[PDB]
Amino acid sequence: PRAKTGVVRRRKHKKILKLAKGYWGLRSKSFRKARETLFAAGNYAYAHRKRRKRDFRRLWIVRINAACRQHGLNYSTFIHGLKKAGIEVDRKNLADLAVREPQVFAELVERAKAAQ
Amino acid sequence: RGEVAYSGRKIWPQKHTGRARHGDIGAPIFVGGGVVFGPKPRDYSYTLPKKVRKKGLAMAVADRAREGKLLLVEAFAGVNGKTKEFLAWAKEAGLDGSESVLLVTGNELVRRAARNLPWVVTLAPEGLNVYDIVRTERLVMDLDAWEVFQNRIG
Amino acid sequence: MFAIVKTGGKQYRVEPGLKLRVEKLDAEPGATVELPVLLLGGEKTVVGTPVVEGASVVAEVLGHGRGKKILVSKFKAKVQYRRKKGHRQPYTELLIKEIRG
Amino acid sequence: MKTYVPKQVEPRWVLIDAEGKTLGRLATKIATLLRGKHRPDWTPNVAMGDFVVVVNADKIRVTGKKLEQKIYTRYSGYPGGLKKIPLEKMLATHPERVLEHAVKGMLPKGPLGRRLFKRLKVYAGPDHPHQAQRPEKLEV
Amino acid sequence: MEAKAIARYVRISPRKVRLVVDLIRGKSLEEARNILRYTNKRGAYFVAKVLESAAANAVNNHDMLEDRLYVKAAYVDEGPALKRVLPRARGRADIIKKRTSHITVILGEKHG
Amino acid sequence: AKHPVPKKKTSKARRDARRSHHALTPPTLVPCPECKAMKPPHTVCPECGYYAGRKVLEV
RNA sequence: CGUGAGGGAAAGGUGAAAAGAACCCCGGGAGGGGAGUGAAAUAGAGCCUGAAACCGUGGGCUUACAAGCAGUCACGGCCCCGAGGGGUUGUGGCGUGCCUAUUGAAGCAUGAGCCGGCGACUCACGGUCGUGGGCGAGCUUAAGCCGUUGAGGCGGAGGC
RNA sequence: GUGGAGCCUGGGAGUGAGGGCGCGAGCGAUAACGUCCGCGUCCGAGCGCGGGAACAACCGAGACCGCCAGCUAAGGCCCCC
RNA sequence: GGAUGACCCCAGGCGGUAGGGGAGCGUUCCCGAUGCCGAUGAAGGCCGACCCGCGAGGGCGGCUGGAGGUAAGGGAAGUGC
Ligand SMILES: NC(=[NH2+])NCCC[C@H](N)C(=O)O
Ligand SMILES: [Mg+2]
Ligand SMILES: [Mg+2]
Ligand SMILES: [Mg+2]
Ligand SMILES: [Mg+2]
Ligand SMILES: [Mg+2]
Ligand SMILES: [Mg+2]
Ligand SMILES: [Mg+2]
Ligand SMILES: [Mg+2]
Ligand SMILES: [Mg+2]
Ligand SMILES: [Mg+2]
Ligand SMILES: [Mg+2]
Ligand SMILES: [Mg+2]
Ligand SMILES: [Mg+2]
Ligand SMILES: [Mg+2]
Ligand SMILES: [Mg+2]
Ligand SMILES: [Mg+2]
Ligand SMILES: [Mg+2]
Ligand SMILES: [Mg+2]
Ligand SMILES: [Mg+2]
Ligand SMILES: [Mg+2]
Ligand SMILES: [Mg+2]
Ligand SMILES: [Mg+2]
Ligand SMILES: [Mg+2]
Ligand SMILES: [Mg+2]
Ligand SMILES: [Mg+2]
Ligand SMILES: [Mg+2]
Ligand SMILES: [Mg+2]
Ligand SMILES: [Mg+2]
Ligand SMILES: [Mg+2]
Ligand SMILES: [Mg+2]
Ligand SMILES: [Mg+2]
Ligand SMILES: [Mg+2]
Ligand SMILES: [Mg+2]
Ligand SMILES: [Mg+2]
Ligand SMILES: [Mg+2]
Ligand SMILES: [Mg+2]
Ligand SMILES: [Mg+2]
Ligand SMILES: [Mg+2]
Ligand SMILES: [Mg+2]
Ligand SMILES: [Mg+2]
Ligand SMILES: [Mg+2]
Ligand SMILES: [Mg+2]
Ligand SMILES: [Mg+2]
Ligand SMILES: [Mg+2]
Ligand SMILES: [Mg+2]
Ligand SMILES: [Mg+2]
Ligand SMILES: [Mg+2]
Ligand SMILES: [Mg+2]
Ligand SMILES: [Mg+2]
Ligand SMILES: [Mg+2]
Ligand SMILES: [Mg+2]
Ligand SMILES: [Mg+2]
Ligand SMILES: [Mg+2]
Ligand SMILES: [Mg+2]
Ligand SMILES: [Mg+2]
Ligand SMILES: [Mg+2]
Ligand SMILES: [Mg+2]
Ligand SMILES: [Mg+2]
Ligand SMILES: [Mg+2]
Ligand SMILES: [Mg+2]
Ligand SMILES: [Mg+2]
Ligand SMILES: [Mg+2]
Ligand SMILES: [Mg+2]
Ligand SMILES: [Mg+2]
Ligand SMILES: [Mg+2]
Ligand SMILES: [Mg+2]
Ligand SMILES: [Mg+2]
Ligand SMILES: [Mg+2]
Ligand SMILES: [Mg+2]
Ligand SMILES: [Mg+2]
Ligand SMILES: [Mg+2]
Ligand SMILES: [Mg+2]
Ligand SMILES: [Mg+2]
Ligand SMILES: [Mg+2]
Ligand SMILES: [Mg+2]
Ligand SMILES: [Mg+2]
Ligand SMILES: [Mg+2]
Ligand SMILES: [Mg+2]
Ligand SMILES: [Mg+2]
Ligand SMILES: [Mg+2]
Ligand SMILES: [Mg+2]
Ligand SMILES: [Mg+2]
Ligand SMILES: [Mg+2]
Ligand SMILES: [Mg+2]
Ligand SMILES: [Mg+2]
Ligand SMILES: [Mg+2]
Ligand SMILES: [Mg+2]
Ligand SMILES: [Mg+2]
Ligand SMILES: [Mg+2]
Ligand SMILES: [Mg+2]
Ligand SMILES: [Mg+2]
Ligand SMILES: [Mg+2]
Ligand SMILES: [Mg+2]
Ligand SMILES: [Mg+2]
Ligand SMILES: [Mg+2]
Ligand SMILES: [Mg+2]
Ligand SMILES: [Mg+2]
Ligand SMILES: [Mg+2]
Ligand SMILES: [Mg+2]
Ligand SMILES: [Mg+2]
Ligand SMILES: [Mg+2]
Ligand SMILES: [Mg+2]
Ligand SMILES: [Mg+2]
Ligand SMILES: [Mg+2]
Ligand SMILES: [Mg+2]
Ligand SMILES: [Mg+2]
Ligand SMILES: [Mg+2]
Ligand SMILES: [Mg+2]
Ligand SMILES: [Mg+2]
Ligand SMILES: [Mg+2]
Ligand SMILES: [Mg+2]
Ligand SMILES: [Mg+2]
Ligand SMILES: [Mg+2]
Ligand SMILES: [Mg+2]
Ligand SMILES: [Mg+2]
Ligand SMILES: [Mg+2]
Ligand SMILES: [Mg+2]
Ligand SMILES: [Mg+2]
Ligand SMILES: [Mg+2]
Ligand SMILES: [Mg+2]
Ligand SMILES: [Mg+2]
Ligand SMILES: [Mg+2]
Ligand SMILES: [Mg+2]
Ligand SMILES: [Mg+2]
Ligand SMILES: [Mg+2]
Ligand SMILES: [Mg+2]
Ligand SMILES: [Mg+2]
Ligand SMILES: [Mg+2]
Ligand SMILES: [Mg+2]
Ligand SMILES: [Mg+2]
Ligand SMILES: [Mg+2]
Ligand SMILES: [Mg+2]
Ligand SMILES: [Mg+2]
Ligand SMILES: [Mg+2]
Ligand SMILES: [Mg+2]
Ligand SMILES: [Mg+2]
Ligand SMILES: [Mg+2]
Ligand SMILES: [Mg+2]
Ligand SMILES: [Mg+2]
Ligand SMILES: [Mg+2]
Ligand SMILES: [Mg+2]
Ligand SMILES: [Mg+2]
Ligand SMILES: [Mg+2]
Ligand SMILES: [Mg+2]
Ligand SMILES: [Mg+2]
Ligand SMILES: [Mg+2]
Ligand SMILES: [Mg+2]
Ligand SMILES: [Mg+2]
Ligand SMILES: [Mg+2]
Ligand SMILES: [Mg+2]
Ligand SMILES: [Mg+2]
Ligand SMILES: [Mg+2]
Ligand SMILES: [Mg+2]
Ligand SMILES: [Mg+2]
Ligand SMILES: [Mg+2]
Ligand SMILES: [Mg+2]
Ligand SMILES: [Mg+2]
Ligand SMILES: [Mg+2]
Ligand SMILES: [Mg+2]
Ligand SMILES: [Mg+2]
Ligand SMILES: [Mg+2]
Ligand SMILES: [Mg+2]
Ligand SMILES: [Mg+2]
Ligand SMILES: [Mg+2]
Ligand SMILES: [Mg+2]
Ligand SMILES: [Mg+2]
Ligand SMILES: [Mg+2]
Ligand SMILES: [Mg+2]
Ligand SMILES: [Mg+2]
Ligand SMILES: [Mg+2]
Ligand SMILES: [Mg+2]
Ligand SMILES: [Mg+2]
Ligand SMILES: [Mg+2]
Ligand SMILES: [Mg+2]
Ligand SMILES: [Mg+2]
Ligand SMILES: [Mg+2]
Ligand SMILES: [Mg+2]
Ligand SMILES: [Mg+2]
Ligand SMILES: [Mg+2]
Ligand SMILES: [Mg+2]
Ligand SMILES: [Mg+2]
Ligand SMILES: [Mg+2]
Ligand SMILES: [Mg+2]
Ligand SMILES: [Mg+2]
Ligand SMILES: [Mg+2]
Ligand SMILES: [Zn+2]
Repeated sequence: PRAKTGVVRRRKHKKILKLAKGYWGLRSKSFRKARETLFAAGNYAYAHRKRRKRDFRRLWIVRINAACRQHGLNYSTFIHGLKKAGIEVDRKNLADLAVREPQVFAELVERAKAAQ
Repeated sequence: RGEVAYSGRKIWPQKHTGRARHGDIGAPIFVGGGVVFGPKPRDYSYTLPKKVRKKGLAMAVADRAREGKLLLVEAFAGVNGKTKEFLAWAKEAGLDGSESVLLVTGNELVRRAARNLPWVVTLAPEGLNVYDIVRTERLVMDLDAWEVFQNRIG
Repeated sequence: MFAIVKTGGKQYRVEPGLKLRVEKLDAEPGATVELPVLLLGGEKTVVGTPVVEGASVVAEVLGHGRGKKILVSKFKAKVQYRRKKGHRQPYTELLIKEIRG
Repeated sequence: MKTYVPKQVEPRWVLIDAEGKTLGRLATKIATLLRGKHRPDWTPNVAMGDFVVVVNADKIRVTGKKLEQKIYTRYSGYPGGLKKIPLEKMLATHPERVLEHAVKGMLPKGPLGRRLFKRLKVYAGPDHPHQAQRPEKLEV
Repeated sequence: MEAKAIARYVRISPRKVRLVVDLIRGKSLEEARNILRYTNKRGAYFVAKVLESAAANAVNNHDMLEDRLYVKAAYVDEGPALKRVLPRARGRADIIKKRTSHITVILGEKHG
Repeated sequence: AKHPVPKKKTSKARRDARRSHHALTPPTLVPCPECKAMKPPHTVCPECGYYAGRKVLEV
C-alpha cells in the first residue's frame, strides 16, 4: 500500500508556527525561519534561566551594599561579619530587609560589626 | 524510471543554463517520474513446517476442548438443506446464535443450510484449519469429521 | 509579626495568612507542618544564629501541584543535535497559620 | 516572595563643589549618584538616581603633566577630520566639558545612560541657576 | 443598517484602484461623488459605479435615506490575474500579469 | 555596466514604508456661485458654463 | 514544440433533486443588491472540503535621539478574559542565522525568494551471524497432484 | 587497585585531509598561523559555561532537568562592571 | 526490599560529531469487523491560556465541515522533508 504525506507535514509545521507567534516578519510566518528562530530562542531560555539566578544575586548585593554604606561599612565587611556571627539570612532576604525593615537590617549591621 | 513512458533525452544541457542538472524526465526526482523501490508483484507464501501446522491444528481444537466449547454430534436430525431446519436443530443443540460457530461436517446438505447464518462458518473436514477455529467461539463437528481430524493430527 | 523561614533550600519572609509555593514536602494535604525560623521581626526582633531555638512557623499543607511546563530545548549548530524536554516542577502550597515566637 | 520594585520616587537634587578635587576621582562618585546605587532600592532599568549640580568645574584638578598631554579628540567624518584639543585649551574654552566628558564615559551606554547624563548639570564658576530645586550640598 | 455593492473582476490593478478608494473612505456620499468626479485616475470611473450601486441599494432595498449616507467601509481585493506573454530580446519570454480587482463599498447612515 | 540586481528581497515593512508618500491628495474644489455645484477653481463651470459671472459654454 | 525522425502536456467533483435564481433596483456590459429556491447559497455555476505562501479592511498594544541573526530573562505601562492568565513592548541584562563542507564558518566558502504538494537505503535469490518457535541422529521437501474458491492436504525426487 | 576496568568468541561500524599549544629533535634562516617525527594535552566531537576587551584549541571547568538559595575556581573588587 | 516491572528505599552514572545499541510516536493498508463509533454530525480544516505524555504525540472543548471512520491485540509497507 501507499502512504502519502497526507496531513502529517502540515500539522508538524503548524505546531512550530504556533510557537513562533509574535516573531518579526517571516520569523512567525514561514515555517523555515520560525524553526531557526525557535532554535536560538530555546538555547537562550536555557542560558537565561541560568543567568537569571546570577542577575538577581547581583541586584541583591548592590542593594545590600547601599544599605550597608548608610551605616558606615561596606558590603564585604558586612558579609564577613554575618559569617562570624553565624547569621545565614540570604541575600534575597537581606535586600528585602534593607528596603522593607530598616530597623531589622540595622540590628543586623550591629551584629556584623560586633562579630569582628 | 526505466518503465515509465518518457524518452531518454537529456532535457537540457549539463552546464551553463542556470538550472539544476538533469537527464531524462522519467527520473524519480520529477513529478510524473518513476518510483524508487515501489512494490512489485510478490509471492508472500512460504512453507510452514508440516509438523507445526499439524501440531497447530491439534492445539486449536484442544483450546476449544478445554473451554468446553467443543461439541461433537452424531447427526443433524431434520436438516435437509433449509436454513430454517438447521436453525431448529441448533436451538435444541444449544446453539442460539449468541456465539459464533465453526461447523465442520462432510454432509453437503447440512453445510448449505447453515452457511448463510452470520454467526456460522462452514467447512468440510478436509478444510479444518486453525485460523477458522480461532476465528470462532465454538467448534461443532460430526463424528465423521472428528475422525478425519484425528487421522490428520496423527 | 513576620518570620524568615527556610524550606526547600530557600528562604522566604512569611506572615500569617500568606499562601506560598515551596519545594515539595512529604506531608498529606491538610496536615500542618512547622518551618524553622532564621529571624523574627515586626514588633520584636529576634536574630537566629543561624536558627532560633524556640521559634517555629506553623503552616497548613493545602496540597501539592506541578508547575506550568517549561520547555527545555537544546540545539548545537552544524551537528544535527537537537533535544526537546518538558519540565514541570513539583511544589507544595502552604497556608501560613501562626508564628510561634 | 518577589524582589521589591519601587514605585516612582521624587529624585534628590544634590550640589557638589568641584574646586580642588581630582578630575577622575570626582567623576566616579557623580556617576554613582546618577545611577542611584547609593539608594537601597536601586533598580537597573529605570532612571532613579539623583540630579547632580556641580559648580567651580573650571577649578578641577589633575596630576602629572595632563594639562599639556591629555588630548581630547573629535572625528568629523571628513578626510583629515580628526581634531585634537589638549586639556589646557579645553579648560580655557569650554571648561565645564572636562567634567561632563569624564562622567559621561563612566555612565552605561544606551537610552537609560544618556538619560542619566542629562540629570547632571555642570557649571564653571561658583553659581548655578537651580535655586528652585534647592539642591542639597554634598561633601564627597 | 448598511448597504453594499461589489464590482468583481474589474480589469484594473488593485494597487491603482486602492489609491482612489482611499480618497473616499469615511466620506459622505455627496462628498465622495464630488471627489470621484475630479479625480484624474482611471480607477475613479470604477469606484464611482460601485458607489452609486451601493447608494441605489440603500434607497431601493434597505430603506435608508440618500441624504444620510456615508462611505462606512471600502476596500479593494485582488482577483485572478490574466497572465500574458511579453517577448523580450534574445528569445526570452516574460510573463506580464494583467491584474484584476474586486471593489467593495459599504454605506451606512449618519444619524442626526 | 554589469547588470545591478537587488541583493535581498525588500521586506513587507520596507516596501510599504517607501509608499508612505503615495497617498493621493483630494481634488481642489469650490462651489460655483451660479449653480452651487462643486468644481475646480479657475475653470469654467462644467454644469452651467458660467465663469466670471457670465455664460461662456453650452453644457 | 520540431524541417523531420521524434518529443509531448495541463485539465476530475453544484445539489438529494436544476428546484441553475421569474420579477424589481444600480450598471453600456461585467458585477452586484433585493426577491425567490434549497436542510445548507462564503453549495450560485470563476460552484464539495477549502490549509499555506501572498494581498487587503477593521480593532488592541506599540513606535519619529534610535545601533539590530531580531530572540531570550527581568521588571514596569496599557488593553483583554475572570493572589490567576492572554496580548503588546518601554527600559535593563545576555546574545555571531540554518544547512553543507572543513584543521577551523556569523562568517565576505556551498545551497536555499516564500509556501504547498512529489522527492532518496528496497526487493528477489543465495550467504553469514543473531534471534522466536517446530522436530532432533535426524531435519526438511521441490516441481507437481488432489481439494478449496481467501481450506488445506498429498508429494522424499532432492538438499543439509 | 571492582573500574562504562581487563581478557575470550562472535555481530555492526566509522576513521585511514587533522589542527593549535607545551616539551624533545630534524628540515627552514637559533623565519612563518612554515614543515616533518616523538611524548603529552586540548579543539576536533565541549563554536556549551566563567576569565582572557572581542577570539576552536591560553587560564578555570567536563553542561540530566528545575530554583528570585549557599560556597568557590581562574580572574577580579575607582566608574562603565 | 518484595519476590520475578507491582512499587518503594539508598547509592552512583547520564557534554558529544562519524558510528554501535535500545525503547517509543505517527502515516497507508489487512485480520479483529455480517462488529463498533457516526446527521443528537465521520474524515479533513480552524482555534484553545485545559488534561495526559520526557518527547515524537494522544485526549478533550468551541467553530467549520457534511459521510464516512474504526478500538484492545497483532500483521504488512510506496511510512515522517
Ligand atoms: N463449505 C464451505 N466451504 N463453505 C464456505 C462458505 C462460503 C464460501 N465463501 C464458499 O465459496 O464456499
Ligand atoms: Mg489509499
Ligand atoms: Mg512524502
Ligand atoms: Mg499527500
Ligand atoms: Mg501535510
Ligand atoms: Mg515536517
Ligand atoms: Mg492541519
Ligand atoms: Mg504534527
Ligand atoms: Mg511580538
Ligand atoms: Mg513580514
Ligand atoms: Mg510585516
Ligand atoms: Mg502570512
Ligand atoms: Mg537552565
Ligand atoms: Mg547561561
Ligand atoms: Mg551560580
Ligand atoms: Mg566606607
Ligand atoms: Mg565567606
Ligand atoms: Mg553566608
Ligand atoms: Mg529514465
Ligand atoms: Mg528509458
Ligand atoms: Mg520509455
Ligand atoms: Mg513514445
Ligand atoms: Mg519513450
Ligand atoms: Mg533512452
Ligand atoms: Mg541517449
Ligand atoms: Mg533519447
Ligand atoms: Mg555547470
Ligand atoms: Mg542564465
Ligand atoms: Mg539562479
Ligand atoms: Mg533548476
Ligand atoms: Mg535555478
Ligand atoms: Mg542538464
Ligand atoms: Mg533526470
Ligand atoms: Mg537518461
Ligand atoms: Mg524516461
Ligand atoms: Mg509532470
Ligand atoms: Mg507515475
Ligand atoms: Mg502525467
Ligand atoms: Mg502517470
Ligand atoms: Mg519514488
Ligand atoms: Mg531505485
Ligand atoms: Mg530510480
Ligand atoms: Mg509472481
Ligand atoms: Mg521477505
Ligand atoms: Mg513455494
Ligand atoms: Mg515430514
Ligand atoms: Mg456465514
Ligand atoms: Mg461470509
Ligand atoms: Mg463470525
Ligand atoms: Mg466464512
Ligand atoms: Mg528543606
Ligand atoms: Mg495576606
Ligand atoms: Mg518553586
Ligand atoms: Mg522547540
Ligand atoms: Mg549553522
Ligand atoms: Mg552558532
Ligand atoms: Mg546540523
Ligand atoms: Mg564542526
Ligand atoms: Mg543542529
Ligand atoms: Mg558616595
Ligand atoms: Mg544588572
Ligand atoms: Mg588626575
Ligand atoms: Mg562654554
Ligand atoms: Mg561608558
Ligand atoms: Mg556593552
Ligand atoms: Mg487627481
Ligand atoms: Mg440614488
Ligand atoms: Mg524562444
Ligand atoms: Mg537562448
Ligand atoms: Mg527571434
Ligand atoms: Mg508579471
Ligand atoms: Mg560601461
Ligand atoms: Mg562595465
Ligand atoms: Mg550599472
Ligand atoms: Mg555599454
Ligand atoms: Mg542592467
Ligand atoms: Mg546583488
Ligand atoms: Mg502591511
Ligand atoms: Mg523602502
Ligand atoms: Mg445638464
Ligand atoms: Mg529542429
Ligand atoms: Mg509542427
Ligand atoms: Mg526530442
Ligand atoms: Mg493529465
Ligand atoms: Mg451534475
Ligand atoms: Mg454533486
Ligand atoms: Mg440576482
Ligand atoms: Mg435587470
Ligand atoms: Mg442599464
Ligand atoms: Mg440605467
Ligand atoms: Mg445580472
Ligand atoms: Mg449592487
Ligand atoms: Mg427559504
Ligand atoms: Mg437539520
Ligand atoms: Mg462554508
Ligand atoms: Mg458548502
Ligand atoms: Mg458529496
Ligand atoms: Mg468552495
Ligand atoms: Mg475560495
Ligand atoms: Mg491595520
Ligand atoms: Mg543625544
Ligand atoms: Mg522617543
Ligand atoms: Mg532585549
Ligand atoms: Mg532585573
Ligand atoms: Mg499581565
Ligand atoms: Mg510582560
Ligand atoms: Mg551576529
Ligand atoms: Mg564565532
Ligand atoms: Mg535546521
Ligand atoms: Mg548546503
Ligand atoms: Mg566544500
Ligand atoms: Mg575547503
Ligand atoms: Mg581549507
Ligand atoms: Mg553575518
Ligand atoms: Mg553575509
Ligand atoms: Mg565562492
Ligand atoms: Mg553564506
Ligand atoms: Mg565546494
Ligand atoms: Mg529562483
Ligand atoms: Mg514569504
Ligand atoms: Mg515542501
Ligand atoms: Mg538495508
Ligand atoms: Mg524494490
Ligand atoms: Mg532482500
Ligand atoms: Mg539473513
Ligand atoms: Mg534462522
Ligand atoms: Mg517441525
Ligand atoms: Mg527440543
Ligand atoms: Mg544442491
Ligand atoms: Mg568507557
Ligand atoms: Mg571502552
Ligand atoms: Mg547494524
Ligand atoms: Mg573501512
Ligand atoms: Mg575513511
Ligand atoms: Mg589514504
Ligand atoms: Mg594521512
Ligand atoms: Mg589536507
Ligand atoms: Mg601529524
Ligand atoms: Mg592526535
Ligand atoms: Mg586560533
Ligand atoms: Mg608544539
Ligand atoms: Mg615554559
Ligand atoms: Mg620543536
Ligand atoms: Mg630528528
Ligand atoms: Mg635573525
Ligand atoms: Mg601547521
Ligand atoms: Mg612555530
Ligand atoms: Mg618550528
Ligand atoms: Mg597534537
Ligand atoms: Mg571532521
Ligand atoms: Mg575546553
Ligand atoms: Mg574531549
Ligand atoms: Mg559546534
Ligand atoms: Mg559566551
Ligand atoms: Mg572562552
Ligand atoms: Mg570571554
Ligand atoms: Mg569580558
Ligand atoms: Mg571552548
Ligand atoms: Mg556530566
Ligand atoms: Mg563568598
Ligand atoms: Mg584568585
Ligand atoms: Mg578590569
Ligand atoms: Mg561596582
Ligand atoms: Mg534515585
Ligand atoms: Mg549522551
Ligand atoms: Mg541498550
Ligand atoms: Mg507505532
Ligand atoms: Mg500505540
Ligand atoms: Mg507521521
Ligand atoms: Mg488494500
Ligand atoms: Mg469485514
Ligand atoms: Mg465497516
Ligand atoms: Mg449509533
Ligand atoms: Mg438531520
Ligand atoms: Mg457542527
Ligand atoms: Mg484517519
Ligand atoms: Mg483515511
Ligand atoms: Mg493537539
Ligand atoms: Mg471536526
Ligand atoms: Mg452544518
Ligand atoms: Mg458510505
Ligand atoms: Mg484498524
Ligand atoms: Mg493496534
Ligand atoms: Mg493476528
Ligand atoms: Mg506489501
Ligand atoms: Mg519513498
Ligand atoms: Zn455652475
